[PDB]
Amino acid sequence: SIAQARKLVEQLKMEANIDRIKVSKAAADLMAYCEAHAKEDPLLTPVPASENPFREK
Amino acid sequence: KKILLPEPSIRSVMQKYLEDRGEVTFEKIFSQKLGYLLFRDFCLNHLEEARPLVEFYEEIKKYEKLETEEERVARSREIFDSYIMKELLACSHPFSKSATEHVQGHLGKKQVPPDLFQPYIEEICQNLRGDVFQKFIESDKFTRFCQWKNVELNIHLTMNDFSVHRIIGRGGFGEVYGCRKADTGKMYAMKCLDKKRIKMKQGETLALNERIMLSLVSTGDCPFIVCMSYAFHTPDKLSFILDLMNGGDLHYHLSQHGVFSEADMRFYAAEIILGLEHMHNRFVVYRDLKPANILLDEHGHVRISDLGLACDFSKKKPHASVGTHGYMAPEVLQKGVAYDSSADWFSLGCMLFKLLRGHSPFRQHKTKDKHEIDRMTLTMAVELPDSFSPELRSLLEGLLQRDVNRRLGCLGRGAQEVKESPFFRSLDWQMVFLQKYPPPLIPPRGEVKGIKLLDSDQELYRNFPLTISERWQQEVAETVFDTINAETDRLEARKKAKNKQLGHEEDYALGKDCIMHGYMSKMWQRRYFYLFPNRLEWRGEGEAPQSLLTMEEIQSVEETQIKERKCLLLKIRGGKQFILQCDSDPELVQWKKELRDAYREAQQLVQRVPKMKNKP
Amino acid sequence: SELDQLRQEAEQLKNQIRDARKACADATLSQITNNIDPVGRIQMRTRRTLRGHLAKIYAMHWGTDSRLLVSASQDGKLIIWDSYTTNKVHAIPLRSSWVMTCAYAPSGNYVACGGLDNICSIYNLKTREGNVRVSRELAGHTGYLSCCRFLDDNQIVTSSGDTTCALWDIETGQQTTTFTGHTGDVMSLSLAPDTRLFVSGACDASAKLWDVREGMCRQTFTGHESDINAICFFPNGNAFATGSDDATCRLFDLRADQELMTYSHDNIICGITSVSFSKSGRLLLAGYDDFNCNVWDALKADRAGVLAGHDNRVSCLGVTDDGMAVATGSWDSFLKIWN
Ligand SMILES: O=c1c2cc(-c3cn[nH]c3)ccc2ncn1Cc1ccccc1
Repeated sequence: SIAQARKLVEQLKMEANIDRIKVSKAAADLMAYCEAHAKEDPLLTPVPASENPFREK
Repeated sequence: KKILLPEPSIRSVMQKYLEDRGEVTFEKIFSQKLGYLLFRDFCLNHLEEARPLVEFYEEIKKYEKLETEEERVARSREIFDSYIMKELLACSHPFSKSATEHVQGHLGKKQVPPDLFQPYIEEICQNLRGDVFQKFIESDKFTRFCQWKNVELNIHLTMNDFSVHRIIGRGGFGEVYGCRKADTGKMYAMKCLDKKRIKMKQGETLALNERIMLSLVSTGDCPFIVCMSYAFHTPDKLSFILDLMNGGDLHYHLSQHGVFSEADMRFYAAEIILGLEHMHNRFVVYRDLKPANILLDEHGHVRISDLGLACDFSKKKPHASVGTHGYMAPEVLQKGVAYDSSADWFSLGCMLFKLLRGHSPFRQHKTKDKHEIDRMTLTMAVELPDSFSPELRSLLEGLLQRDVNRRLGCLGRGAQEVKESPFFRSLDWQMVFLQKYPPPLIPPRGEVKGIKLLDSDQELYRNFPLTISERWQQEVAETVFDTINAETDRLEARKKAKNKQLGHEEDYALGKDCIMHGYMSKMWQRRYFYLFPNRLEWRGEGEAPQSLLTMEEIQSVEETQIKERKCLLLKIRGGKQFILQCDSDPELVQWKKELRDAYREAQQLVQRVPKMKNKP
Repeated sequence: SELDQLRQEAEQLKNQIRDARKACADATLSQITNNIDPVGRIQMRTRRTLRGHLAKIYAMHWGTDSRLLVSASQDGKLIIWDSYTTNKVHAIPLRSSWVMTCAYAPSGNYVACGGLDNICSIYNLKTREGNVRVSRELAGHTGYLSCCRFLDDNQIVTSSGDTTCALWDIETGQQTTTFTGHTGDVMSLSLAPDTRLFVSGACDASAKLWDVREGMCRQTFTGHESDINAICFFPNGNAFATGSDDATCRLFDLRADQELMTYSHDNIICGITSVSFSKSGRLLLAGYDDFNCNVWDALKADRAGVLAGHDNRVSCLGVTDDGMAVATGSWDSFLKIWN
């Protein structure tokens, strides 16, 4: 009844008490990751049939 | 024309069919002749924790059938100091002290009634019901039982199933024939009525009543009644399959042999009495007891024939005036008169009198009126010609009373009172039942359209087809049962060894959640189906199922008619439809049930599942 | 009362959490990525068609070798394929016909699955002597098993319709940790790269970040207006995507503790059933109930391409670890390898 209600606020306090970074920071890190691995993505840049296991290997 | 048992896979369908009707119990299977035969087979050959119990049970059954006390005195001792005895009382489950004390009590005092070891019987069953019976259900003997039960529950007789021979009697509606059933070879009598002349003379009231009375009577294997085994009909014929009696009736033999003596009459009367006690115990009145309805067999023994005019007084007493004149009791003849089995004890006296004199005791001087005998039955009291004996009179005096309150067999004990008459003092009724007495007369061998049927009249004979389970199983047991099992056994081992070579060897219906499986035909193509909680898979021979039908894909399951054959019609979502055809009626019933339960349950379930159900 | 402020106090933290998140919303992912070139039109072709399942396909999961993949179907079977040859390595009839999910152990030694039977079954592939049989039946959930993922050969995480998730010790066969918090059926879950965290998506329209060891909920993400059917981690593990019945995918960043972007189009009205990133995380592939698989620009939120090769719902998909191909499972009983 109230033991669960007591349970809820304790959870919210644990979720409220966290360090948050700026979205500008987090968004840049994501973009930086994509750029640093764009060359390793076969779905992004279609690879030669020689290196494609589903075409000619 | 030979009997072909369905493959053991029929168990999957049959077991669910029987359990639905609660037919899968120890008592219900044990009570059946084929059921018992297969059960004893399993117990005597594939389970020794019950072998000695079955051996002892059969020894008691042999003992029960011994006639003379001379035999039972010796056998009772042999059975007691038998060492099947101290093989049971010297092992897992011995007989109770209270049971043994009763047996050795009667056995010691030198009285050996046929029901001597009855206390042992019940304790044996109390030991067979349960764990032992559960092991039987799991055995392949119950599987074979399902194979036989499938054949029985799928009996559809036609004139092609019988080899009809010479005529052996005629009636107002049809004829009687000597025939031989094709699959077993059992000699039967085929009473073929004709709906044309039936509807004409207003006879379906009798044709139906005879079929119902035969049902109430054709149980117990009574040696003194022409009992029915099967009942079926063609487009124009009503057919009863009855006991074969190719010896003519008594009215024929009476007029050709002359009047019978008291000794010759005592024979027929004795057998006729047992035939009456049979019906009366099953609350059935014959009402039409006359010399013409008494058939003789090849050996001269007799049976009561034509139950067309019989009645049931189990819950509702009869009243109307029915029967042949001169043989009708005052009670019945009196209408509005609740009159029961007391009407046959009167007809017996009238009939026996005609065997002695040559006519009814109320039809004097060739009179041909029909108020006729009704005057003398109610008013006058028939008074013997003193040619009879003091005992013969003492019988007919009691049988031909007008008072049911003072008539022989109507003052509490029924037939037991008639058997007790001084006229039958010389007879052993046990040996009368066994037909041990010599018949007085042994029959010489080899002698003795502008109407339309509407469908509504054909709807009177809707539930006419019937099959006495006791009769059919008995017929099978005493003919083809053992040999058919032998062939079927090796034919199944043959398929198994072949599947060994080919390599599988592993059942598709095991280790899963399969609900049921078996053969069906789609559209025709015959495939093996597997019913799961969410789909219906099927396959041909030579590979596991490549096709199926999801339960969610099924809309309805309706029974439809095609070529006079019942089929299951499956309506599928895409406006399509799927039609199935079962090999037997039991399979049609179970598949329609299991399929309806399956798709309704599945669709009910899928709707509650986010990932499974259909979204906008 | 004493339930007086415990509901008011609870509301205030929700305001503060929302306030703390707004304080971090200094810019958008869309604004940050306006300088990088678009991925252009993404176009793939079917390299393989896996035929075998007799009914609907509900789930699939790639092996770590980017060659073997397992799939669960309505026909009550698990099939382990060789995507290169399309040959079947294993066909595993299940004890229950109501399977909804399946998983492939990173070692390749085991595959797991479950459904309406409310249990997660572990299957040993490299066997005792030759065959393939049930090695463990994880019982505990009071609801159906919606998803499961191997941490290793003796640890697996599961989500259920019983509202909860759970960490299992396969050897002992009991639940090491229970993750309670959701208020609706948990539909999917995804393991972080470090396998020290994992996110879940339930029918309460919320995703939760869990600590595997401490067994606690660390962060809660909302925004969706309906059931979350699928969820997946971004390659670096600092973010994850979600698929909902609201016809929208969404990107959530952990360190920012909020949503970064929404992937949708006015033409797309059907629900998402599965989500997955390309190797670089630049592409967000999602399966839809309109028989299609839309490819989204994860950074710019544009629809780059569309995989249209099924005649029924795309119920699942997955990108290989080497990023060489995408597999799509459908209600048409077919799996296709796109490239
Ligand atoms: O039932 C019989 C009958 C039975 C047998 C018989 C029984 N078993 N074997 C042979 C023999 C002669 C018969 N003659 C006449 N009826 C009455 C009847 C006949 C037909 C239609 C209606 C009533």
